[PDB]
Amino acid sequence: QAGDTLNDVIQDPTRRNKLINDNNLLKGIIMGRDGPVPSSRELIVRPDTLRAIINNRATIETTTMEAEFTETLMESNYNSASVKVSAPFITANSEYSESSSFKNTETEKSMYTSSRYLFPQGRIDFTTPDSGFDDVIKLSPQFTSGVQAALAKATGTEKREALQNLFQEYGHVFRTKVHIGGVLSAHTMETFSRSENETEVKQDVKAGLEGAVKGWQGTITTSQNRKLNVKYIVNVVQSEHWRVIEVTEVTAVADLLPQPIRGQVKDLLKPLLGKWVDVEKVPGLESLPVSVYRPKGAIPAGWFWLGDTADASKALLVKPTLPARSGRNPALTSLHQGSGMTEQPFVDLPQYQYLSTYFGSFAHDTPPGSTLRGLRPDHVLPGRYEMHGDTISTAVYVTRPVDVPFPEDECFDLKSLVRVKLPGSGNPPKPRSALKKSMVLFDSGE
Amino acid sequence: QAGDTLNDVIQDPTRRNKLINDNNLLKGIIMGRDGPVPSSRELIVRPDTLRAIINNRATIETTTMEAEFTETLMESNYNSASVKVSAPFITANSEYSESSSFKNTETEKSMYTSSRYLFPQGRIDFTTPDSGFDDVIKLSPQFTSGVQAALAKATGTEKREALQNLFQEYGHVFRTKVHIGGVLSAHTMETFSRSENETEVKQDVKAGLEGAVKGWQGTITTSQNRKLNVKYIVNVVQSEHWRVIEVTEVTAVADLLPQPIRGQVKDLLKPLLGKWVDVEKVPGLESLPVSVYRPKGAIPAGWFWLGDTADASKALLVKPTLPARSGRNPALTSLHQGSGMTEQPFVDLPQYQYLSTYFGSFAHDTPPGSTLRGLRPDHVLPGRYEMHGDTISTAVYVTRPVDVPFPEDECFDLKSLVRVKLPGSGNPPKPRSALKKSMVLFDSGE
Amino acid sequence: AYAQWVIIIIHNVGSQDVKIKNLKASWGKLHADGDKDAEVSASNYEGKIVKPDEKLQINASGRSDAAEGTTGTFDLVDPADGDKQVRHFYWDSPWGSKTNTWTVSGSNTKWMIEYSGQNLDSGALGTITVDTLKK
Amino acid sequence: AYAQWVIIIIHNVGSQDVKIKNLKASWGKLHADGDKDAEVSASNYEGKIVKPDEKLQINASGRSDAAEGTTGTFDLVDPADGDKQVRHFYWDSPWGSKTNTWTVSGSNTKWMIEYSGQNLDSGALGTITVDTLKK
Amino acid sequence: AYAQWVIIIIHNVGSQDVKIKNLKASWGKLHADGDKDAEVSASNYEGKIVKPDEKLQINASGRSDAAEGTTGTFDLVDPADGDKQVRHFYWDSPWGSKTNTWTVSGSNTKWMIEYSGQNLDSGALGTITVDTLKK
Amino acid sequence: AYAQWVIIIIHNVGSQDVKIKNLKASWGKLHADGDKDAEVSASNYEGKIVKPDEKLQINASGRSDAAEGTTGTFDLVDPADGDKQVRHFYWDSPWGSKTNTWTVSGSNTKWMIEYSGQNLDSGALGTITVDTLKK
Ligand SMILES: CCCCCCCC/C=C/CCCCCCCC(=O)N[C@@H](COP(=O)(O)OCC[N+](C)(C)C)[C@H](O)/C=C/CCCCCCCCCCCCC
Ligand SMILES: CCCCCCCC/C=C\CCCCCCCC(=O)N[C@@H](COP(=O)(O)OCC[N+](C)(C)C)[C@H](O)/C=C/CCCCCCCCCCCCC
Ligand SMILES: CCCCCCCC/C=C\CCCCCCCC(=O)N[C@@H](COP(=O)(O)OCC[N+](C)(C)C)[C@H](O)/C=C/CCCCCCCCCCCCC
Ligand SMILES: CCCCCCCC/C=C\CCCCCCCC(=O)N[C@@H](COP(=O)(O)OCC[N+](C)(C)C)[C@H](O)/C=C/CCCCCCCCCCCCC
Ligand SMILES: CCCCCCCC/C=C\CCCCCCCC(=O)N[C@@H](COP(=O)(O)OCC[N+](C)(C)C)[C@H](O)/C=C/CCCCCCCCCCCCC
Ligand SMILES: CCCCCCCC/C=C\CCCCCCCC(=O)N[C@@H](COP(=O)(O)OCC[N+](C)(C)C)[C@H](O)/C=C/CCCCCCCCCCCCC
Ligand SMILES: CCCCCCCC/C=C\CCCCCCCC(=O)N[C@@H](COP(=O)(O)OCC[N+](C)(C)C)[C@H](O)/C=C/CCCCCCCCCCCCC
Ligand SMILES: CCCCCCCC/C=C\CCCCCCCC(=O)N[C@@H](COP(=O)(O)OCC[N+](C)(C)C)[C@H](O)/C=C/CCCCCCCCCCCCC
Ligand SMILES: CCCCCCCC/C=C\CCCCCCCC(=O)N[C@@H](COP(=O)(O)OCC[N+](C)(C)C)[C@H](O)/C=C/CCCCCCCCCCCCC
Ligand SMILES: CCCCCCCC/C=C\CCCCCCCC(=O)N[C@@H](COP(=O)(O)OCC[N+](C)(C)C)[C@H](O)/C=C/CCCCCCCCCCCCC
Ligand SMILES: CCCCCCCC/C=C\CCCCCCCC(=O)N[C@@H](COP(=O)(O)OCC[N+](C)(C)C)[C@H](O)/C=C/CCCCCCCCCCCCC
Ligand SMILES: CC(C)CCC[C@@H](C)[C@H]1CC[C@H]2[C@@H]3CC=C4C[C@@H](O)CC[C@]4(C)[C@H]3CC[C@]12C
Ligand SMILES: CC(C)CCC[C@@H](C)[C@H]1CC[C@H]2[C@@H]3CC=C4C[C@@H](O)CC[C@]4(C)[C@H]3CC[C@]12C
Repeated sequence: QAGDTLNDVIQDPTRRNKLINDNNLLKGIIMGRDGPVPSSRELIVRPDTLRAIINNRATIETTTMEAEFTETLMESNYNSASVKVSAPFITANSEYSESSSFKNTETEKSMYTSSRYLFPQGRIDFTTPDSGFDDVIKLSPQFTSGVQAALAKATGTEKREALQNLFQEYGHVFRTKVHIGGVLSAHTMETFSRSENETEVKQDVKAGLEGAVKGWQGTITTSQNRKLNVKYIVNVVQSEHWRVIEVTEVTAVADLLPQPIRGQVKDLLKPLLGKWVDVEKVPGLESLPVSVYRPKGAIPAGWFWLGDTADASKALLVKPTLPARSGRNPALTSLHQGSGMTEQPFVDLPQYQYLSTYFGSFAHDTPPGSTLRGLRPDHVLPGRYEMHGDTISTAVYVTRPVDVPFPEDECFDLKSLVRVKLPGSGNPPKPRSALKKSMVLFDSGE
Repeated sequence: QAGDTLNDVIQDPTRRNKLINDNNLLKGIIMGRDGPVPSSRELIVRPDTLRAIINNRATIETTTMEAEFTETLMESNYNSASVKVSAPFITANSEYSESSSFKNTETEKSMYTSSRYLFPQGRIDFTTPDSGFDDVIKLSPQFTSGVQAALAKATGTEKREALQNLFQEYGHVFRTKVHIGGVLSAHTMETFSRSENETEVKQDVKAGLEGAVKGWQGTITTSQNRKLNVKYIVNVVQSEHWRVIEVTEVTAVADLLPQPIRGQVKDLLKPLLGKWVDVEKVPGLESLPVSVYRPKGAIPAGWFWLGDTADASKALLVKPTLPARSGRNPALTSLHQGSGMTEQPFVDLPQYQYLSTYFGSFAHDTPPGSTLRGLRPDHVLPGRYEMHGDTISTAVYVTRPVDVPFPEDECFDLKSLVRVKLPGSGNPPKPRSALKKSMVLFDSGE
Repeated sequence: AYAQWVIIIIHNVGSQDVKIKNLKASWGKLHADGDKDAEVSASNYEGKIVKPDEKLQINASGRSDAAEGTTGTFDLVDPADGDKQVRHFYWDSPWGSKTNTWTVSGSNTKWMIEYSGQNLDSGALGTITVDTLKK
Repeated sequence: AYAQWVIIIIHNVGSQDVKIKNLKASWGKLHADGDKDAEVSASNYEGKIVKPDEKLQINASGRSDAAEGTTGTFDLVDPADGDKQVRHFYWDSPWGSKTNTWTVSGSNTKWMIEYSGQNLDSGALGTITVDTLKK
Repeated sequence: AYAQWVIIIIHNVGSQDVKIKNLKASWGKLHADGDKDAEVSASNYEGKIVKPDEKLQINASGRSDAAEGTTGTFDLVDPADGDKQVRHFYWDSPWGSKTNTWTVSGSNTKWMIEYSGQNLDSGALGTITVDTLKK
Repeated sequence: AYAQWVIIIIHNVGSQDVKIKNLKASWGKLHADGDKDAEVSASNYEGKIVKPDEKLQINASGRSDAAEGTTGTFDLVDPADGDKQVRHFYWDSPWGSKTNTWTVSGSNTKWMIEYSGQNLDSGALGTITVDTLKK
């Protein structure tokens, strides 16, 4: 039993099954409030064999991430692609607080760094249906039956509630590539001004953290006299003790379903229903360089509008799809009048955002301010300003979407209007956001 | 044995049963005066198996809580959701007293911090009936028979007494997700002015407590020179010595019952019976910017009102549901005349609160003073002030509920009146509380 | 002289009426608010009822370019029990001495009277605020 | 001269702290309650927090026999808003000029300050009660 | 003297109109923006309305060569409720004194007023910006 | 002389920071807000960063009875772009001359700077508000 590699474990049914069970390889991850914890219900049928490769090179690997709610994902040793795939679920299910140490203002930047001292034994691969090979992983009949039952409900709201329960029980993503072995991880976060040389800061933090893990102290001082708080994780102790040390790929659970059902599940998971309506020019505001338009007529009951826009053609109305419940982050937030010396609104729930400044006096008790709503942080992506006007007291920004090549990150071109200089004092932070196109479901009979 | 995981324990019936028994996994948690102690009577039927996941990452975690009576819950390693679910019972059954080290004034804020050094082995999950899966937990026939006997009593008071005894015996919540392994815990509390940067204080306390547990001294000095008192708990010593180290989810025991019985049990547990009555304008007080209204006519025998209100339509009368008994916190408290240089009333019992200042001379021996009452600290939530009047000498506050998206936290909009500047000196602290909607039962034939 | 002055504010912090009686300035003159030239007779205040939660101001001062201070007295009286004395106040802000006098004599257990702001060392007698409350 | 004197009673009627700052007696001297001889230093009040419902008394007066009057300044600032200024107070009871002066300046809008009791015609400036509240 | 000058900038940061009434310069003159030689009558500012987000500038100064500062008053008034008074502004930059006065009096909670930029130490009263917000 | 004074209020209404540099009062003295006696050092502002939406006051005035005006320079520079010069400001309120002066120079095309409130005819230089915004 000396010099056993992953091949010996896999070839032996007892040892192979012990590896599968002890590592929860048949279970998905539930990106919940507590982080990426595996589900307790098996998602796939037990394979007859595992595909694996052997790698025994021990080193220190450092990784950096700049997404906001990916602290726990980094703590689990998710590479860049896995964190990218898992970010929507963590962001949607995360717990928000205005006292978050992470900062991503226009002038300050924040980043998580993680150093892993690895003792690898190999990598294990799972074949997803989209790959097109013959040894695909088959979903357990229980999960398929649950999906069928969820989609068979009478009302769209019931379908969505059933799907939400199913994905909270079975998990949101499935780990398709995993690294077996032992690891010692050290994680930290750093905030710095954008003016500083980013490469120098990254190198300094990496050197400090790698020295910390290599010499394995809650506080580490780098060569630049940066005090970093370091969180340590031990996953090392004989094949009986090998554990998953790194995740190289995760596939969304919804992506494992067949295409006709995958489309329906994806559509029903969209937080908001959208609609295009006509607009009317706001009276007054003749000083401003551009016209301001708002939804025309009464807002249909149950729907909401997002803000003032410079578009003279149409406006987007959105309606939540999931009823509000305790322990669940609403898709939209209501706004309240500011404390004093400002007519602008403030988001009721922390970390939320709204797209445009209010061109008037905001009063949540009466329309059209009653139906103005913010957005959950996972719904929006930073935009780019276009300034109109030639004076500080009259210039206004139009928030155009940032062009991207992949449709996955496309945003609505609502042309939200922001005011360059808000009179008074104590105004809310200026919005610089655009709404994701993937978060809105159109043309539904609902 | 070496290399055994939770899977090996669960596979063997003897080891699985030993794990279930030694951890009291079939028993509810009574949130009594002594804290969250498990019940001595089995609540659910013994399962034939357990759903479990394996996790062996040892690390130091930290949590913070702002609620007042959640010290013991924090000491038991309850996460935020579990503490939120369990807080009503603890508070209701807690032992109130002045000189409480906790401070939650409008100037200073107090919080609990806990650092757990965890050496986990996995997590065990139970299926609640609300989940809808096929492996739901089944309540023991004795508990169901007890509930049926309680609900079959002749009078509402007897039913409520029987339910109170039953829930004191069988517990108030059931742990649905529990982590197994070993844990070294260090807990402390800190009070600080609201002006101070909350994030910095939290970070300093976390660093100090994490250092204390990692180096494992009854007192700790942080970077900011804060002196902290730390309580240490040891739960670490072989699969025979594994114990519950963290509670990730709890479900109220009442929620486990079938819906037709669950509704009746939930309704019968409401402390107060409510009623709406006509109001009358208080004579005099023409100087005040707004009119003051009090319940019109004689209060019905056995009913009480909560204070003066600015609402000109109706007033809320309340009546206790459970008779006063030793060792049980009453729902309402009498008020007594102040010591000197004030006509305002003071709560007889330590930590109760009333909603409005008395506009007149309070005499507890004559009406309507004799029928004015305060509320148990679990009955109320902080409100918000709307200011009326132009001068300090005559300005008043109207207390409005803080709008929330979840109906569970809705509070009555009684428009309680609070005098901005109370003449004289040695007046009681100003109330800024609103009554919870969930604590009052309406339209009952009682 | 106008350098000798006193302001007496009666502030009813309770919920029962209190009356002012026998107001009399043996030396000096009662005058208007912020106006030492506008003399006012004691009849403007004698017999008045302060009423709860409002203040009544009595302004006294010495005769102008006089070498005379201001000395006076009045009784706070309870009308609810046949006009019984609450307290008897006496103030003296002399021109030819340093020690001002502010005496609150009498006894009535049903009333509580606090007062503050007086200065007895030297100069004027200050702005004395008197909080009255029936218990 | 002790004949020129002032008392300032800051009363935090509100529910949040208010801090004194930059207290400075340019003329005369501060002193303890009821004793003009017991001089005190401005540091005894500088930076003090007046907790809600608390009262803080500042007594100032001229010298023991000098021809000086008294004059001073201070500021009320909000500790919870980065020590943003609430108000700036100036007091002056001159020995030579008859007219006194009590000036309150500033523009903080989330605070309400009400001062009363000053005398401006002649003699000592008197006792001034300053009720402060934060909306 | 042209040395004594003041500029009042009424800035309506709210969404509702405000009005200027009873503008009267007791001393000095009202002049054009930056041209003290161009006199302007008070009629050009009496009754004017400052629509939301507008700025209105009132320039006052003393006579060219005269020991005469500039003093004046006006009222900010709410036209939405029958020209109810909002505030009463009084300014005084005197030639013969080193202290300048800028007082905002009146009270009504429906409006928030925030003024800044004044100078009360010496010289001209300076430029004063007054933000008004109907809230 | 104290009659010559100026108050420069830097107001960063944009997003990126703006830094002050080379602040220097060739004549006169700086001082604290509302107090011309409390002299302050240029180091209290040198290299200071005006965060977005924040305001920073710089007060200058001539020396007490000096016959000197107040003159000075400073520069606004962009920290995010290697401290490139945004603008260079020169202020001058002479004592022996009637015409003041306030000149802003620079050719940075990614910043908008707007100043207002200065008085140039006679007397003090007044209060000058500068609004800065990075495009
Ligand atoms: C032909 C014969 C001529 C000579 C005879 C002398 C005549 C003088 C009369 C006798 C009164 C003497 C009062 C002394 C009080 C001492 C206490 C005090 O006034 N001391 C300081 C500080 O007092 P402070 O207020 O700070 O309190 C702290 C002190 N304390 C004691 C209270 C603890 C305070 O500033 C100083 C005040 C100035 C008072 C001086 C007035 C005398 C003027 C001399 C004139 C000489 C002209 C001669 C021409 C021929
Ligand atoms: C040729 C013959 C000359 C000798 C005969 C004269 C003898 C004088 C005797 C006695 C007078 C004094 C009475 C007491 C004052 C009572 C009024 C008051 O004490 N006055 C205060 C302030 O009074 P007030 O402020 O209240 O006035 C109201 C305010 N208002 C603004 C409205 C007016 C003010 O400080 C007080 C100043 C008095 C200081 C006393 C100095 C004695 C004068 C010796 C003159 C000798 C001349 C000799 C030349 C040859
Ligand atoms: C070579 C010649 C040199 C000598 C010339 C000097 C002339 C004096 C100049 C002018 C002093 C100004 C006096 C005070 C004004 C009266 C105001 C007043 O104080 N009068 C009553 C107050 O009455 P009251 O206060 O109630 O109301 C008042 C009414 N008002 C409506 C205004 C309020 C109060 O009792 C009466 C006080 C007694 C009067 C004192 C007089 C002393 C003057 C002796 C001069 C002796 C010269 C002879 C030497 C040889
Ligand atoms: C060529 C002609 C000859 C002239 C001869 C000179 C005669 C002088 C005039 C006659 C005396 C006048 C006093 C009686 C005043 C009546 C008012 C009163 O009576 N004044 C009391 C009351 O004031 P009080 O403070 O006590 O009030 C508190 C009330 N209380 C009840 C409690 C006591 C107060 O004290 C005491 C005041 C004393 C001030 C007198 C100062 C004058 C000095 C003279 C200098 C001489 C120079 C000579 C030049 C030729
Ligand atoms: C021929 C020669 C003539 C020229 C002589 C030179 C003198 C010039 C005038 C005198 C100085 C000028 C006063 C300034 C200081 C007063 C400070 C003060 O205002 N003094 C108060 C008291 O102050 P205070 O109450 O605070 O002390 C109390 C402290 N204590 C603890 C004890 C209570 C007290 O009332 C006020 C008294 C009035 C003082 C004026 C007296 C005039 C004198 C006329 C007689 C002249 C001699 C005649 C010879 C023939
Ligand atoms: C052979 C003899 C030759 C010599 C005779 C005379 C020599 C005089 C010497 C000494 C100078 C005296 C100044 C001392 C300043 C004190 C500090 C101060 O400065 N005292 C201020 C307080 O001012 P104030 O109290 O009002 O307020 C404070 C300021 N504030 C800004 C806050 C308002 C206030 O003005 C000052 C008033 C004092 C005036 C008294 C005048 C009567 C006494 C001279 C009569 C002489 C007759 C002689 C006949 C033979
Ligand atoms: C025997 C012959 C005696 C003749 C008697 C003369 C005595 C003078 C007395 C009366 C004071 C006059 C106050 C009037 C204030 C004018 C307004 C103002 O305070 N003026 C300011 C600035 O005013 P401003 O800035 O507005 O002007 C600019 C306007 N412009 C549009 C043109 C720009 C300017 O600095 C201030 C100057 C200070 C005043 C100068 C005093 C001259 C002294 C001469 C002494 C001669 C002794 C001879 C002995 C042999
Ligand atoms: C052979 C010689 C013959 C010639 C001699 C004739 C003397 C002149 C007579 C009469 C002067 C009367 C002034 C007329 C203007 C009054 C307007 C006003 O009233 N001027 C106030 C305004 O000042 P302020 O700005 O503060 O008021 C506004 C603010 N307020 C709050 C108060 C409303 C301010 O005090 C006043 C200051 C006046 C300046 C001082 C001038 C000195 C006069 C001595 C000249 C000496 C020459 C020498 C020759 C040998
Ligand atoms: C035979 C030999 C005779 C030689 C004659 C020598 C005369 C030299 C000539 C004159 C130049 C000297 C003035 C320089 C002013 C510079 C300081 C300043 O301009 N001073 C202001 C600013 O004062 P500031 O307010 O700023 O001070 C701070 C205020 N604080 C309260 C805090 C102290 C203050 O206001 C007001 C100033 C106005 C002053 C008027 C002009 C002076 C009058 C000369 C009278 C001469 C008569 C001649 C008789 C023989
Ligand atoms: C025989 C008759 C003789 C008559 C005597 C005449 C004496 C003059 C009287 C009184 C002047 C009053 C000045 C007070 C200044 C205050 C401090 C100050 O002005 N100092 C500096 C700036 O200092 P800073 O700006 O920092 O402020 C200070 C900060 N502090 C905290 C302390 C307030 C500032 O330049 C100084 C300027 C100088 C101006 C005065 C020049 C006097 C010329 C006289 C020449 C007489 C020659 C003939 C003699 C026989
Ligand atoms: C027999 C005995 C006679 C004795 C006579 C001796 C007189 C003393 C000589 C001369 C002193 C000169 C002071 C030095 C400058 C002060 C510092 C400064 O520097 N003063 C500039 C500041 O000007 P500014 O404030 O505008 O600078 C800011 C802008 N800048 C860009 C220029 C920097 C400003 O110009 C200059 C103004 C000139 C001052 C006028 C007052 C002089 C009074 C003459 C009295 C004559 C009486 C004759 C009796 C017979
Ligand atoms: C030899 C004798 C006759 C010469 C007399 C010269 C007199 C008339 C001169 C000297 C100083 C001059 C003053 C100097 C300054 C000013 C300030 C100005 O704003 C108005 C004129 C005024 C007030 C002047 C008036 C005339 C004046 C007083
Ligand atoms: C006869 C000989 C000595 C000439 C006398 C000239 C006198 C009368 C002159 C010289 C300076 C002049 C003053 C100069 C400036 C002013 C300021 C003005 O606002 C009012 C007039 C006033 C106050 C003048 C009044 C007359 C005045 C005092």
